[PDB]
Amino acid sequence: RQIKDLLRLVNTVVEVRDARAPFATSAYGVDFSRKETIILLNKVDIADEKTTKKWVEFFKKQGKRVITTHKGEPRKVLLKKLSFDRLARVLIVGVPNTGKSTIINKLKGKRAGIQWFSLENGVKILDTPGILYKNIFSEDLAAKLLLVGSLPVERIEDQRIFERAFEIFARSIGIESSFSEFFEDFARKRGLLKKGGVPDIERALMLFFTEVAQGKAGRVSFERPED
Ligand SMILES: Nc1nc2c(ncn2[C@@H]2O[C@H](COP(=O)(O)OP(=O)(O)OP(=O)(O)O)[C@@H](O)[C@H]2O)c(=O)[nH]1
Repeated sequence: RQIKDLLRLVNTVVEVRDARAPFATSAYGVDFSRKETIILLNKVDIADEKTTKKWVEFFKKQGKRVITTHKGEPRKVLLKKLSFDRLARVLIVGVPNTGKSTIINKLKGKRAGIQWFSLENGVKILDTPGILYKNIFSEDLAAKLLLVGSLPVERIEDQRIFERAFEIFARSIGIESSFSEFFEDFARKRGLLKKGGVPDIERALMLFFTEVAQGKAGRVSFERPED
């Protein structure tokens, strides 16, 4: 609804997704089939490269406008990829944490309610992204949204979502150890003890998933189009 308000102001939409989880970070629920929509697969720098290419092929086959990029990509390569039409008025949209502010700041640079900023060719872009929250009752979706850091650990109330997330992590990296062992070792290995000198698993989970989202646990993707 807040987002629906924002959509009446624009004709073009950039959906910023995480390349590691292009389905989980889709903007399902909100309708922008009336807009010109670009699927932007962000953070390819911390994603499994062959999985990224397979997502590109997949979205292409469905006749969708899709690009890939990351923080380090020069502004000029991003604009080149996006190739906005002359009359474009653009909304940057996505679920939390996918890199929407980072992209706006790149698009802005040293450039001057919600206000537009203009590219050198007149194209307008809202300076604030629309944040989409979507409905989560599948365990798998929660787990994937946790892995990309779109969903807070605080907001996870079932331990099986932590185990799902870890199963996805382990499988897609190589690990084969048990959940409980991994996180006991992780909590010691990181100095996370509670009263009595007992490993703080809660904190281990929070820190670990934070480091996974941040790409600090290896170049890893969490879903594949074959899945
Ligand atoms: N490795 C990597 N990290 C990125 C990339 N883009 C953004 N980030 C990081 O991801 C985190 C969140 O990015 P933001 O740009 O703040 O994303 P956002 O969508 O505006 O986040 P929300 O405000 O929660 O909706 C930050 O720590 C960024 O540094 C990327 O392309 N590669």
